[PDB]
Amino acid sequence: GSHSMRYFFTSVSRPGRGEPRFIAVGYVDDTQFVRFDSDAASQRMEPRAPWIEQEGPEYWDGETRKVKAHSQTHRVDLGTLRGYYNQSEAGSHTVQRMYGCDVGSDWRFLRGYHQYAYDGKDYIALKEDLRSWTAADMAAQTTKHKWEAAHVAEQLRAYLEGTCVEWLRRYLENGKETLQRTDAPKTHMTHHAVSDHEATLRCWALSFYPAEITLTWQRDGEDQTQDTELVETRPAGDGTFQKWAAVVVPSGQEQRYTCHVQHEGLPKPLTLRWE
Amino acid sequence: MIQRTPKIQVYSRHPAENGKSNFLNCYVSGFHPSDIEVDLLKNGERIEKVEHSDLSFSKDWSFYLLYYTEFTPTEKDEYACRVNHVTLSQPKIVKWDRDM
Amino acid sequence: KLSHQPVLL
Repeated sequence: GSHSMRYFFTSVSRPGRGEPRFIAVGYVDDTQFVRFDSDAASQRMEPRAPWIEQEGPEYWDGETRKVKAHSQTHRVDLGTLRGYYNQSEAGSHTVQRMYGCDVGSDWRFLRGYHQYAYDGKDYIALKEDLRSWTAADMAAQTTKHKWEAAHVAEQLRAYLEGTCVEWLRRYLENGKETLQRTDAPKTHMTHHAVSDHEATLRCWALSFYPAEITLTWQRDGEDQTQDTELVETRPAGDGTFQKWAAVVVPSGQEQRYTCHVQHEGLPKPLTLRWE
Repeated sequence: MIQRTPKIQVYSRHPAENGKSNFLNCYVSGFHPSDIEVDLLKNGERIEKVEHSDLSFSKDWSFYLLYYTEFTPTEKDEYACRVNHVTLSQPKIVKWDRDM
Repeated sequence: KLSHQPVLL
């Protein structure tokens, strides 16, 4: 299947409480493998997955230097955006950055990303062609004009199509036992009487990896969305994921309903029916 | 400034079985900004041995965190997740429902 | 691996 590597940076200003908080995490697919926290004691990039711990001191030194450089630039970015938006020094504000790359089942480059948000809304984002920018508003046009005149996108194209792909491949190989595994969901259905009139059917998918999954209800073989509820896919805490979907049905008609489970670890989609 | 209120799910790592050691999870997601207070409760009281994941966020920029603790469920003990965030006028408590 | 590119808003 396809894979991705992504880094997520969160920078939060703390007026009167010293330097801004800075947190960086790195993911391969749905597995976190590194973190950095400006408030932690070590002041180093740290491992968060077993397979990355085999990297030697030059790796950790290099990643620590780069993540501190990212932190220094975000410190200034907060002050820069406060000016663009004519905001006071009194309030707390949040800058987010995400970048990384997707590859196909042949592990060749598919898509690259490099984008920013300010206080929860888009600020600027590299477009899919890796040559141009989407400025979310008038303030972000300033950044876009600067980045265009400096050909910033061309240097990022090289990282997203080169280093990012190459090291995603290296991680996928070094972590093959866990990153290349496909844990199919374990499934079951529960039934609860809400009254003497209607019943809730709940279709469960447990201990699956990766997170991507589709649970759908059908009645008489036709897709059914009315009277259904679907929760967000959620982490089990052991590296796997969980999800459920429910439908409320008239009592005596449970046998008309089927839950359908699609996941990359299934050789064929599953169809569950009550009892 | 986009504010988004947390979605909250409370659940165990493995199917719950009375007397069997397990993990209690409180997953908070879809919220903005990132400052958030999350406690796990046993019969209304705050559990102290609670860990949480590193702050991360989704495609729409909203944050998510997993808080978790080891526990051994029984028949009569009640567990819950208490969450405070700037979008809430008061802390929100979500009880653990094993019977789902 | 992180990028080393200098990017400032």
